[PDB]
Amino acid sequence: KSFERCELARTLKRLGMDGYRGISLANWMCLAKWESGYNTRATNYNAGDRSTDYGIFQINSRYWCNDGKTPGAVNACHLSCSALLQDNIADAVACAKRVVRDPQGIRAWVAWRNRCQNRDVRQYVQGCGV
Repeated sequence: KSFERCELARTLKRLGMDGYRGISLANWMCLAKWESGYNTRATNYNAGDRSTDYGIFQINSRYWCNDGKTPGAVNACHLSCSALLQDNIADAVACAKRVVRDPQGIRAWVAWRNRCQNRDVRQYVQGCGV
């Protein structure tokens, strides 16, 4: 499914993402926007390291979820990558929370560094009632 902007914003807020490890909801919105355009089925195969990015946050199979086909990979979120392709994003959120509990925090995603870091991200949550 493709979320509407404010629909996703409230969905993320209800899931406890607002200020999680110091990350504002607007930053999470900007991340989802640039990673998948708010789409839960988005996938990207990386031919170089044989990994795949899954779902709304485009989480990578090399370290975060298990898809059984990524060489020498681990599963830090302890989830089948299938859980990251559900319309209900609860599992994807729990995994994103896991990702930011690591040292880099929200910087784990290069897209956030490119499109959100040091940028005005207010626009992602304006008028959503969050």
